[PDB]
Parts: sequence; structure tokens; C-alpha cells
Amino acid sequence: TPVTLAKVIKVLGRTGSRGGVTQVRVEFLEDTSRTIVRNVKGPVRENDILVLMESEREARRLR
Amino acid sequence: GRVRTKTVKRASKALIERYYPKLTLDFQTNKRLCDEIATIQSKRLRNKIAGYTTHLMKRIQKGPVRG
Amino acid sequence: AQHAVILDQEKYDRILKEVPTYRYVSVSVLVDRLKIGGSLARIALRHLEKEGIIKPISKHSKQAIYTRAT
Amino acid sequence: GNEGAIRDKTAGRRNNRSKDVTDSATTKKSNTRRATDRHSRTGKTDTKKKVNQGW
Amino acid sequence: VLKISTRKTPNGEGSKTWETYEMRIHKRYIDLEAPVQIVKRITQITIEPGVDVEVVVASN
Amino acid sequence: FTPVVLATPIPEEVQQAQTEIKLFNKWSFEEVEVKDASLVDYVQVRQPIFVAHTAGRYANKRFRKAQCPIIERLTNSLMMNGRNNGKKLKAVRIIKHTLDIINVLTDQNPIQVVVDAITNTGPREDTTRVGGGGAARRQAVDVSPLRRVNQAIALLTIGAREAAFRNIKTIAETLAEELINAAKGSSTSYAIKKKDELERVAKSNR
Amino acid sequence: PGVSVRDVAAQDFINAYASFLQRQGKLEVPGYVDIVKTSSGNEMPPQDAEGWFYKRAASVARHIYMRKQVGVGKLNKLYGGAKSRGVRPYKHIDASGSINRKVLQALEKIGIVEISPKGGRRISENGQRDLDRIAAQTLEEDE
Amino acid sequence: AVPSVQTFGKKKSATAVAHVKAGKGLIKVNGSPITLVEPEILRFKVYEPLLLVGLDKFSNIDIRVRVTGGGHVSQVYAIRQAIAKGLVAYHQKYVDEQSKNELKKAFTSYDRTLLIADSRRPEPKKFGGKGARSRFQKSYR
Amino acid sequence: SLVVQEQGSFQHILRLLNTNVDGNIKIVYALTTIKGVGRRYSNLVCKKADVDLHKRAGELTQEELERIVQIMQNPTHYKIPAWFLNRQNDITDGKDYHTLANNVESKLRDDLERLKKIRAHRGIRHFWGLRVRGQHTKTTGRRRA
Amino acid sequence: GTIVLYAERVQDRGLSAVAQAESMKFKLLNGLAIRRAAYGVVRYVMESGAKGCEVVVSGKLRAARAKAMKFADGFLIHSG
RNA sequence: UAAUUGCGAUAACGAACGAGACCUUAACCUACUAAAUAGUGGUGCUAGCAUUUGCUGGUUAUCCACUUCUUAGAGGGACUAUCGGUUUCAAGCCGAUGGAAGUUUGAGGCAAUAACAGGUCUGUGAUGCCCUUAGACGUUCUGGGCCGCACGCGCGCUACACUGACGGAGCCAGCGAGUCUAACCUUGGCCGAGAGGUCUUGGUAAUCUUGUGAAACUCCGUCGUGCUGGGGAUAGAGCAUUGUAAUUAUUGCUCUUCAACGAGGAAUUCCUAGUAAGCGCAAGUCAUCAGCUUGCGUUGAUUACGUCCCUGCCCUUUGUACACACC
Ligand SMILES: [Mg+2]
Ligand SMILES: [Mg+2]
Ligand SMILES: [Mg+2]
Ligand SMILES: [Mg+2]
Ligand SMILES: [Mg+2]
Ligand SMILES: [Mg+2]
Ligand SMILES: [Mg+2]
Ligand SMILES: [Mg+2]
Ligand SMILES: [Mg+2]
Ligand SMILES: [Mg+2]
Ligand SMILES: [Mg+2]
Ligand SMILES: [Mg+2]
Ligand SMILES: [Mg+2]
Ligand SMILES: [Mg+2]
Ligand SMILES: [Mg+2]
Ligand SMILES: [Mg+2]
Ligand SMILES: [Mg+2]
Ligand SMILES: [Mg+2]
Ligand SMILES: [Mg+2]
Ligand SMILES: [Mg+2]
Ligand SMILES: [Mg+2]
Repeated sequence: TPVTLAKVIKVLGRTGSRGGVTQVRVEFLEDTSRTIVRNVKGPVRENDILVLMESEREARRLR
Repeated sequence: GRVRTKTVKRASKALIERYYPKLTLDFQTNKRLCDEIATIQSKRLRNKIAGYTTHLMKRIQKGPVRG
Repeated sequence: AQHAVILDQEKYDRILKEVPTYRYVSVSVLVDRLKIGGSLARIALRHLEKEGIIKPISKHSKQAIYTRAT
Repeated sequence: GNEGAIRDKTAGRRNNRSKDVTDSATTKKSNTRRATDRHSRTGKTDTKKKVNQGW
Repeated sequence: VLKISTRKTPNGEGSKTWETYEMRIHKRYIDLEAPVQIVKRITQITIEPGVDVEVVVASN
Repeated sequence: FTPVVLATPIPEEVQQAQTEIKLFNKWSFEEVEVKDASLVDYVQVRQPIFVAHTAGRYANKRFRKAQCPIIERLTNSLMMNGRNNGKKLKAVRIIKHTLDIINVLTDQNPIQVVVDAITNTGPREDTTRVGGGGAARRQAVDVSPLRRVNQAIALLTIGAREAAFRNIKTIAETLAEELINAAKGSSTSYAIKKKDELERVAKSNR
Repeated sequence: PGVSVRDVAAQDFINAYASFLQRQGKLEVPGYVDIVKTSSGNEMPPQDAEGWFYKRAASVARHIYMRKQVGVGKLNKLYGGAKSRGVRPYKHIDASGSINRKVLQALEKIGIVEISPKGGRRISENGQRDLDRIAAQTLEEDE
Repeated sequence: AVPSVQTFGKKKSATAVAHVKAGKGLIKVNGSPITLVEPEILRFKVYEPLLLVGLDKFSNIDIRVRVTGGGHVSQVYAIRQAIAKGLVAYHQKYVDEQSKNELKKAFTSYDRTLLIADSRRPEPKKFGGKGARSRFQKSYR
Repeated sequence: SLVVQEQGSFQHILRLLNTNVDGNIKIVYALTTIKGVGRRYSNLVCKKADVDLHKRAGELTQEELERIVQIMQNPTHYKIPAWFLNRQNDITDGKDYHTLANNVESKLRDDLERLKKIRAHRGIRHFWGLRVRGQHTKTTGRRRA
Repeated sequence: GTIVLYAERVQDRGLSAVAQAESMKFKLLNGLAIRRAAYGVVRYVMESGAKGCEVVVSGKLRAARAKAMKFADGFLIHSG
């Protein structure tokens, strides 16, 4: 388990034609100097800390 | 919401227009002002009015405002 | 009607030697040690208490709770 | 009378229970017209004279 | 408050809308200690259309 | 703790573990910290309380429910399935028994296990029916802490309920049981399995 | 210091008083007690069989101790619980006018309550005494 | 008389009235010691202010509370409020102020509204359902 | 209460009033599987007969059981109040019975017959397999039969 | 003796709804044109110094199918 | 923005109806005016326990005072205030602090123009026309019927249990109603297991019923997973109530009988905080009868704080040979 910690840095919007999904840019705290955008399930605000379970990969639009 | 209607905003304009000496950054005194200087039928509307002829002042103090 | 209702001599004697190593003891633990329907299980808890052997660290209806003595 | 009432075969639950259920039971609102509601069937007609005299 | 709660409709049709009228009864009582002259004066006049005045007496 | 006795007397152990520490039913809040980054913030502990009954207006603002004392969160969610709607006094006491029960086994601040049982069943990633045109496959998402905590509580309490249902063990026990086992999840728990398989399905499709 | 009943918690006071009257034997106890149902809004008789008249008596006493005057009607209600109308919703139902009115007469014969003016029944001069007594004995069990 | 004040508490429709006089050091509710009050599981709710702000503080005062209306919880919240509101008013007229402000402070920092009464209240139901928001079942056809 | 013991004494199951009764259940409730003896009736009989309600059917000495029945099959001499009883004011001799066991099956029948033998609408309505107490029969009771 | 009636001429009928409907009624019962009727009343009411005024006629005149008209002038408000 | 709510753009400028304002209810006043039909403190007379002064009560006037609590008058209060993120530094929006209160403060009331062959002639001594009018379709009187039961559909109630049932014990609301030429709401006392009965009684009512001692709920026991003591259908036998009348069983009580139901396919309803849900209560109806409704308070959550995927509507764009307007 190479778990990965990333700090939500920006609220970008809700995707999914439903809407329950927030597009979010996060910053790792285990070595920053790179940010990346992830899709959430639950209610999120700035400074939250997602458990990125695959350090690298990212989504865009949902349907 | 809390968008102030035209009646509120129209009075406020009309007050700031013709009483800028007198009036202030304070709604507390602008309330008492309105009573003497303006006929209004409700406490509530008067407050709704004064609170906004106040807010309008508050930023004239930093630049102008069209209208 | 599938056994636990009585006291079969060897039973009572079981419920003296078997109650140590019970980190937890309550009414519902005594049905779990393939014995005692809750009623005559409830009676035990007063008389497994008669002399130590269990410590009352909880109170009441629905829930009872004990630990081994010290 | 009541004498006939019970002696009478042909009756009681047993007998109904045994019979099949009519199909008219499990049907519909039957309606008959509802989307002809705006087409006045009076055959008649006012007239712009009359309506002008009136209104 | 005298409340009265009714369907608006004269009949049955439609979503069941309910409409409650109300009538409010206000009652004061004023206790006076005066002789016969002022009382009778004070009862016949002071009258007003819409206010029911009732003056009892007695120590029981 | 410096004895004090006025007219109508306040009990020794009452006088005691109150004015001292502000600890729970009678359990300590100091220690008890969240062993997983994040969740901290979204799991209370400090300020400390006496009982998990609070007229908490956690409702009228989007996040402020995060501030509700976790133990009390846990209790609130006990009081459901139709019949047991409201009935907080039920739950409140079910937790009391529950906590004591946990504590009896495997030592530990029961409240600490409630944290660990919470932290360990909140699923880190999941799925949500993405369109792609009717044939809606399954898209992996990174679930927020608040949802990670909620879903924990819900998952946690539920399994105990169905477990407790129809049988001799009493909610208090089974609730403790689930936690106890979810402290370091040994997949003999409704909650962990559900967590696990939900992170299995999210992995199965990315 | 001095002691009330109000100084002692509901359960323990009554149970001691119930035990007290039981420990005694001066009482009056209808006789039908054992076959009677306490309220029509109930399913089974009391589980105490031998006893429970005391528990009521003690309760009945403890209640009229705590107030000016209460009678049969009020006591019927108080003790009355809800009553499953089988397949129909519950309503609350009043309890037996006989158990109470006889608890009232019985406890009076034993001098703990007099048929107060203003109506009802009132805690007897004597009752205050004897109640406050076993109340005191009750806090003595925590001495 | 002696130095005293009256303060209240209100939750839902419970109103808890509390008389606080200088005295030997008691705290009775309706007619009984506060060490009962059962409700019970909650009892530490009404203990709360005492211990919140230090057991002592009451050695110099007596306190009575009586609650009407409300219900078996509604009252526990009402009365803790009136106790703690009373301790913080007495000092307002009798001790010094920086005391009172010290007591307000320790109460609010904890607080389940001990000094300020909860504004929440039952909302009217409206015709069309069994509840304020709820609507009756419908069917179409 | 009391951690008891007992020798071999207690026997499981036992037969009284022409039926079978499970030993390892509380004797109040064990008594119920006799037809015509609900909980109230039971509890009063056992109270009356002077038996430990706390006991199961199983223990119960054979003289205790014997008393139990004797009262059940004769309630009114042993000062049980008739309004406690399933058949006050007969309909022929006007005596107060409390029908028991297989005789409740026997006596439900007599009653049903007496109505039908007299063409009473309640009778007729029984003979037709319908509800009688005056319930609507449009919507309810559909399977049955 | 205990009951007493006095009559008392109303100060301008022109600002009293009820007085004007019965005018309108009585107009149409001498067979005034539907408008000449209502259209008059609004005009007389106005000159009685009303801030505004509205008359509706509904139902059926002369034709078979029911109509309805409105007859307003000046100022009205409708709520609260 | 909830709003044709504004900001802004701008051949428009400035206004009115509707929205908002307004009105009613629920929240806040130790500020004001008061209250033996609201209540507090003191003081008498007095009970109990301690006695060491105390603690807990009794006493529609034995007096003095007070208005915190209750009541309802007149005022006041909030204007999304202060500050700060945000944004065309616009309307605004989000956060923090303070505040009784900051979702139109919460819930309502009123609500423009227009449409429908919506429903109601079975509310009207409102009404056109048609029908009928003495073997009546007038009316009244007797008796049956609207409840009839192979079965399809809809709102409900009670449930399948151990967050339980049962039994004792704790013991807490709010909205209400109530009798004159009359039998309304009923305290209390007795008798009765019960339902009820009987003797009296206060009330035309913040005065009495009623503190509506309601229910969930809380406490300690009994039962132990067994269609069980869950569940109470169906049915027999008795006793009472309303009414002239209870059979096709008005309702209530007691014994007895003890069904389905082991959480419910496809589907589908309702809802965002003192809300959902659980829980009782008054009121309407009412001689008697609520498994309905209208309101009420009691206990009190979970999850959103979003979007256009489903469904429904609205708005522009566009086509029209429709305008009785896609029926
Ligand atoms: Mg239920
Ligand atoms: Mg009760
Ligand atoms: Mg009870
Ligand atoms: Mg409907
Ligand atoms: Mg039976
Ligand atoms: Mg029926
Ligand atoms: Mg307007
Ligand atoms: Mg409006
Ligand atoms: Mg006041
Ligand atoms: Mg704040
Ligand atoms: Mg039509
Ligand atoms: Mg009509
Ligand atoms: Mg019908
Ligand atoms: Mg119970
Ligand atoms: Mg009798
Ligand atoms: Mg009179
Ligand atoms: Mg069974
Ligand atoms: Mg049952
Ligand atoms: Mg009724
Ligand atoms: Mg109806
Ligand atoms: Mg065109």
C-alpha cells in the first residue's frame, strides 16, 4: 500500500450529469512541487485531504 | 436572496442625492435621520431603506458610484 | 425447546469452572456457551456474584456486564 | 324466506369461489369521450349580430 | 381566538384546500370603588358601538 | 482534588472526575487522537463532554456538522429504522453500555477504538454511475473525508443493527463488537468488508 | 440535618415503603387482589401476585404526600397507561376506580391520609411523620 | 430580605424559573435536590454549570428552580440554563463585574446554550399532510 | 433468585386434560396449550391452586398438577368469579360453565348449530362461509376458505 | 320600544361598492346597453373622487354562450 | 435573485398593476403601563423532619410589597450590521464575529392579466330552458337499501419482535371546547374486576373540568428466540352504554378462540431542522360511532446545500396553409 496524501487546493466545480462529483485540484504534502486534479465523491472544501489511492491518474468531464 | 427592490434603492439614491452633508457611515443615525427627513409607512421599510442608503455612502467614500 | 432451560447438576458445576477466562460476561454470553436460556441465565449472574467471581461494573435491564474477579 | 335461504344450494362462498371471475372486473375507467370536450355538440351557433346586440 | 376550519370548495373537486377563518375576542375588566352617582353616570355614557360594556357589583 | 461540601451535597465521584478533567460518561478525551491524516479536523475529540446528548444546531450550514462530537455522531445514527426514530435517550444509553463493553476487552480508551473503528472503515475511493450513454459503467472517484466519516458511521451502525436483529445479543454488544473488530479491521465485520469491496470495485474500474 | 421524602429518589423510597407495609401487616387488601387487572387498558394482572398492593399503596401515599389534594379520578388517570386496541391505534385509558378508591380508604384506616376538605384526600398529619421516617431510613442505607 | 435575583431558562416551551439568594449553599429543583432530576442519563447536563465553573461558587448562595410546560428533556435543558444564567446575574448585581465576565466566558466557551435561549420552535403543519413539511401520499391514476 | 438443583424428579412433557404439555416451560404458560385456557385463566388457577408460578411445568409435583386440573374443571366453587369464564348463563340450563380442552371444539359446534337449526340470519350467514359480525365483505378476507 | 330604527342618507353613493352594483343592476333592468351601463358607473364613481374603480359583467346576454367583460379606469391595487 | 428581484448593457428615459412593501402567527425585552380570574418574595396561622439558625409542605385574602416568570397594551429591535474573502471590485454572493433572531429570519394570509366547455343546478327561497305536478319525480309515514361479495384498483390502520413485549414504578405538553330558558364540559364521595352506576358539586369560564399527572419516553423486574409471552384476524359465550329502535352484530368491558404475517417482485410516494420519522392530544363530525381530517405539542435523526440524467414546467430561437388556434 503506497498510500498518497494530497491537499485540496482549489474548488473547480461539479461534474457528472447528476452532479454529486466535485472536480478538484490537490497538492501532495509528501513532496509538493506538483499539483493534480481529482474527482471526489463527497462534499469538499479547500484544505481537505484526499486519500489519493493511485498517486498518478486524473479525470475530467463526467456524464 | 436579499436583492433590495427598486423602492429601497430608488429612495436611497434620492436621499444620498439631496442630503450628503447629514447622513454618514452609520445606519444607526441614518435611521433616525430618515424619520425626520422622510415619510415612510413602515419601520421595516425605513430600516431596509436606511441600511442601504448607508451601504451606498460607505463606498462613495472610496470612489464614485453611477446613479 | 432446544435445550438450555434447566440446571443438570453437571451444568451448575460447569458454570463454576467455565466462567473464568470470561473477559466479558452478561446474560447473552451465557446463551453463547451452549447453555442457559436467558431466564435461568439471569439467575446465574446474581449467584455467580454471590461470592466475587464477577465484578458489577454496569447496571441494568437489557444490559448486564461483568469481568472476572481480582 | 330464511328456510329457502340456507337450504338453497347454488350459494355460499364455496360456490362463488369455484366460479371463474368475469373479465369486466379488472378493467378500465371506460371514459367514452374526453378529447371531444371543446367541440360543442349543440349543432347551433350564436351569430355576430346577436352577440353584438348583447355585448 | 374563535377558529373555523373549512374546505373552500362548495363541492368535492380538486386538491383539498383548507381555509381557516378566525374571530378574536378581547376582554378587559376594570375594578372601581365609587358611590352611586358616578357609577350610573359612568355606565350610561362612555358607550361605544362595538364594545360590550357590563357592570356587575357586590362582594361575592 | 480539594474537598467541598455545601448544603445539598454533590457526590464524591461526581465532585471528583468533573472539576478535574472534563472526561466523558467517565472516560478520557486527552490521548485519543486520529491515527490517519485527514479525518483529523473531520473527527471531533476536544472539546470533551459528559454525555452525547446535545441540542446541536449542526444543521443549517453545509459543513458545521463536522464539529459535532464524534461519539454523539455515532449515537445519533444509532437511533434509526422507523420504530427507533428519535429515542435519543435509548441510543445515548446504548452507547454508554457499548463503550464500557469495548473497554472491558483489549483494554483501550473505548472512545479511542470508536475513532479507530471509524477511521478504518471509511472507504478512500468509490464509484458513481457515469453515463457514457445508457450503458453506464463504473467510474472511480476519490471520496472526501466528510463522506468518508459519514459513510463510516452509517456502515458501522447498520451492520450491528442487522446483526443485533432477531437474536440474543443486544445492540449494545453488537455495536461494540463491530467497533472492536473494526479497530484494526479483521474482516469479520460488516463495515470492513463493505469498505474493502467498495475499494475493490473502484479498483476494478479505472 | 433533617430529612423530607423530596430529598429521596422515586424508586428506593417507594420500594422501602412497599417493603415496610409488607413487613407490617396492618393494611386492608380487598381480597380480589390477585385476580384483578389494575386497568381495563391492560393485558395481564400484576406480576407480584402476593404484594404489589403495597407498591401501589406506597406510591399512592407518596403521591398525595407531594400535594394538596388528589382523589379517585386523578389517581385512575395517573396510573392509567396506553392500551393496544388490537389492530387499532392506541389511546390512553383510565385505570381501575376500585383499586385506588380502596387503596385510599385502606391507607386512611392506617392513618396516612384524611378525606381532605376541598375534595380528594390529603397527606395525614401522621403520614408526614411516618413517611419522612422511612424516607430517613432510606438515606441511612447510604450512611 | 437578603441579596437575591431571579433568572429563567426556556427550551421549546419549558420555562425554568430560578430564585438565587445568598445562603448556605443549596440547589433544589421543583422541590428536590439536583442530585436526582432523572431524566438521569442527562443529569450531568444540569450538573454541568456547577462543575463548569467550579464547585465552590455556590457555598455563599441558595438556589430554587421550578419548571412547568415542556417535557422530560425540554426541562433539563431549560433548568441548567436558568441555574447558570442565575449565577451570572447575581455576580452582576452583587459581586464585581470582572467576576461576572469571567463566568460568562467559561460558560460560553463550553455551552449548550447556557446563557442564551435556543430560538428553535415547532413549525405549523399545513393542510395536505400529517406534518409541517410532509405531504400526503398520491397516486396519479 | 435461587440457583436450584433437583434430582431426576422433573420430567419433560406431560399429558393432562387429554392433551400434551411441554415440561421445560413456565407452568402458567405451559398450561395455555390446553384449549380454553388463556393466560389470565391460567395465572388465576395456579395462584388459586397454590403453586409456584416461577416454576416450569416440568418440576411440579403430581399432587400439584392434580389440584391444578380439579380447579380448572370446577372454577366457581373455588371462588373464581364467573365473569372470568367463557360461558356464563348457558342457554338451556342457564348454569355458568367454563368449557375446556376438547370440549371447546365440541361446544363451538353446538352453538353454531343452534343458530342454523333456527334459521337465524347469523346461522345462515355461518353456513355460507361468510363473515358475520357485520364487517364489510367487499374488500377484505379474500384468500381464506 | 326596545328596538329603534332611523334612516340616514349615505354621504356620496359614489364611493360605495354596494350602492353602485345595485345601480348597475337597476340600469340593466331598464335595458341599458351592457357598456353604457357599466361604462357609465365607472365614470360617475370617478367624479365621486375614487382613486380607481372596476366593474365586471358575467354570464349571458342575448347570445347563448357565456361571456364576461371588465370595465376599469384609474388606479387599483390588489394585494395584502 | 425566491421574483420583469436588481446590476449592467442600452434608442430609450422615467413609472404603475402583479413580486416586494403590507398583514397575521412564532421568536427577543429584569425598558414602560398593570393584574385575588397570572404569579413571586416576606410576614402572620400551621404540619413534618432536624433541632443549631434549618429543609419540605398546608393556609382563593391574615396583611405588606413586587411584575422575573404568565397575560396584552403601547414602544423598541434587524438593516443580511461589523470585518473580511469573492466578483465586471456592480447587483450580489460566501465566511467569520457579534446578535433573540441573519435560508424572503422561520410558517402562513392576501395575490395582477388570461385560460379550461375543470368541478358544483346534490349548499342555497341563486337561476334560464326542458321535464313533472294528485295512481306526483310534491311531501310525509312504515320497512328495506347506500355496508350487499368469485374478484381488480387507491388512501389508511396494525404488524412480523429482544432499540422488544409484558408487569410494576418514575412522571412531562400544547392547540381546544364546554349548559337558557337547559341538560354542555364534569372535579369529588361511594358501589362495581371492568366497562359503568349512583349521591353530590364548580363552571356561560386565564375563575371550574385541567397542572387536561396524554403518549411515546425514563426506571427495576418477568420472558429468551422458540410463528414465543411477537402478532391479534376470525369466532363463541356473558355483562354495560347511546337511542323510539342496535338483528345485517353503533360503541365499551370480561373470558375464550389465536389466522395471515419470518421486512415484502415489478414498481411508486414524501421530505432539507425543532424538518423527517416516531408519539399521543384537542377540535370538526357527533344521541351513539375515528382505523379520516384540521390544528397541537412531546421525543428528535441520517444525508444534500448540488445538478439537468430521468420527469414536469417556463423562456428565447425557428416553422406554420392553425386564429373555434393540433380536441
Ligand atoms: Mg408502534
Ligand atoms: Mg401517564
Ligand atoms: Mg404505568
Ligand atoms: Mg387524496
Ligand atoms: Mg389458548
Ligand atoms: Mg367492516
Ligand atoms: Mg403592489
Ligand atoms: Mg405579498
Ligand atoms: Mg414582563
Ligand atoms: Mg454566532
Ligand atoms: Mg365538461
Ligand atoms: Mg351551486
Ligand atoms: Mg358509501
Ligand atoms: Mg412499558
Ligand atoms: Mg358485578
Ligand atoms: Mg351554578
Ligand atoms: Mg403465539
Ligand atoms: Mg399481544
Ligand atoms: Mg370527537
Ligand atoms: Mg370523512
Ligand atoms: Mg410568425
